Amino acid sequence: GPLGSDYIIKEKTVLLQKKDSEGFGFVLRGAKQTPIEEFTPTPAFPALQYLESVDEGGVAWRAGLRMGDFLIEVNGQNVVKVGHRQVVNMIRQGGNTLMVKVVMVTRHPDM
Amino acid sequence: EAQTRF
Repeated sequence: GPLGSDYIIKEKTVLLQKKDSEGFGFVLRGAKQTPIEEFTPTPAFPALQYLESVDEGGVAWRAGLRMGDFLIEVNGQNVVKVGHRQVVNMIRQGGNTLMVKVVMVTRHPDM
Repeated sequence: EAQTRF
């Protein structure tokens, strides 16, 4: 809008249940965070980790996750401000089960 | 940034 950016914000929480001999079918990308300054989420940059890619037809894809989704929670733990290695460890904790909350942000262009 | 496939 004339006074600032407008965004569509869509939250998605999914329960992923994979087989032993497959992956969940996504690549997580994000920061490893600085103790010096707290991360402040914004609509454009809502979390430190996001889905760099999602395998079409894979487990995550079939549940509704998409490339570009930002990761908010893993198995009931908030990860908005959490570094990459800890989030990886949290995801691996559940084995073949992973429940995540992500958010998809789309900036509605004015022109 | 790091990345990890799942």
